[PDB]
Amino acid sequence: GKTTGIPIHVFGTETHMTAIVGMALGHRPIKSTTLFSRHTKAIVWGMQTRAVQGMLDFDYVCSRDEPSVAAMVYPFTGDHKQKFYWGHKEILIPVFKNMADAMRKHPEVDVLINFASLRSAYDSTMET
Amino acid sequence: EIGGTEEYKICRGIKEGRLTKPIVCWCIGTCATMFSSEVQFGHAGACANQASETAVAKNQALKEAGVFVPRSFDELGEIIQSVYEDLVANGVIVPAQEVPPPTVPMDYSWARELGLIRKPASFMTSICDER
Amino acid sequence: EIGGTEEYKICRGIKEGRLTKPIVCWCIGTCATMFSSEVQFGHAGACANQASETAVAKNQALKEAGVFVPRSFDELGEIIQSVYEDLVANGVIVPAQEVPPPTVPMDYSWARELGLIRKPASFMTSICDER
Amino acid sequence: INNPDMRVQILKDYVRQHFPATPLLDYALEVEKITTSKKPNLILNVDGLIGVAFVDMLRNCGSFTREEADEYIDIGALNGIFVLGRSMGFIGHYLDQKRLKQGLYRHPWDDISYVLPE
Repeated sequence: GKTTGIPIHVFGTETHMTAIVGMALGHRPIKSTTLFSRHTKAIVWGMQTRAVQGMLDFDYVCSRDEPSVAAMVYPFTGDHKQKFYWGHKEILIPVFKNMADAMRKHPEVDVLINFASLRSAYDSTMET
Repeated sequence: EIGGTEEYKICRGIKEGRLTKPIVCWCIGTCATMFSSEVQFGHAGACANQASETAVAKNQALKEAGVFVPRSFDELGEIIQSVYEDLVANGVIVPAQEVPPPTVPMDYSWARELGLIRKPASFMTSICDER
Repeated sequence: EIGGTEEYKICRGIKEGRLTKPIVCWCIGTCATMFSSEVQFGHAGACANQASETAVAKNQALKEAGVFVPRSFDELGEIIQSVYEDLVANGVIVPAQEVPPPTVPMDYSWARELGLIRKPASFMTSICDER
Repeated sequence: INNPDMRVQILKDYVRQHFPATPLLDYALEVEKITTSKKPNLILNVDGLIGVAFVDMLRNCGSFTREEADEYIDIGALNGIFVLGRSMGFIGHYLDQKRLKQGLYRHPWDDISYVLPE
């Protein structure tokens, strides 16, 4: 806005979503009942390391005893461990090639978060 | 939201006495009424086929059913606060004293982006730039 | 400080009228007077050979010369403020309006030490620790 | 000088106790005496300790002529010691990374200063 000369009025989360509409038209000045617990363990289907870290940080500030992501399922890589953060502590989360093993190794899991594409989402959910 | 009749199951539930807790509801897609032709919105099931499937119709029905419906989305915060304040007043809710949460360190990436920190480059090149 | 006669050149300068600006002075080493034997302090030239080279003697001479000398080091802040306040009052000094200075980022090293930031390790070893 | 390198201690103590003569080590320790009286961390390090002790070994173990001892140092028998020795650590790391199933490394761009011409 500064560099071009074009008048740009920029607002954040502190401004109401539909506040700019008012400004622009010159009207205003410029089954199961409980699904999750503090114990819930989940399997993430897909290589979504950013999402998993997102969860783990929420879990930490929630003062959860353990991380909510138990393991990840990604069919293109072999089985391995992924580095993560539990506060300032680095921790490892297992990644499995086959869902069968993830389920077997992690019986505590009752939730699956599926990040499969619209294509591979039917078959994977069916498999789960 | 506009499209579908799922919102009406709530009216049914209130009338049947299954739903007793205060419900605040607003259905988006009120603009659709003003368009001369059928407009397919962002979501897949955001298409009104019947007259009952419109946001306007749904909002009217819910308001009549006893649901707390605001004038527009702009008044949603207001009506939620209104309901909440009445529930505190009636002792339905007792707000708990706020406890500060565990502290997580800032991600380096972010810190560097907001220019709060400075870290020197260990390397130096001058032949090729792939970035 | 105790040892030397350098401080006396100031008394001379005031008497001669060369030095006109207010001078506040305190000579450290007053304790030395109370010791039964000669004590060589931290500095090389912190040794009183003559009676004139003592902190006590120097402080007396300076005070007589018109220098603003405190009772002990503890009163140094007090006498400095006293002099300053009189200079503001007499319009000798006109304090300039304070301007905020340019901002420098925190060094990464420091930030990490006070645990304000977190940066993930790219490497992982388990065989040897030289740290 | 008051906080020693343990590797130096281990070796220094073996060498002192078993070598018949350690003239070059003695010389080096005298140099250490001088340097540590400038800055206390100017100690005889493990590379210096192995270097001079090895010379003392070749010269005074009685299996080599001076000429032979001198030739071996020159043709870099000492480089052989380090290379052979460190090869164990290096193989150790290789195996470690493989076992740790560690992925491909790419150095981060924020650690590189690109000072190309215009």
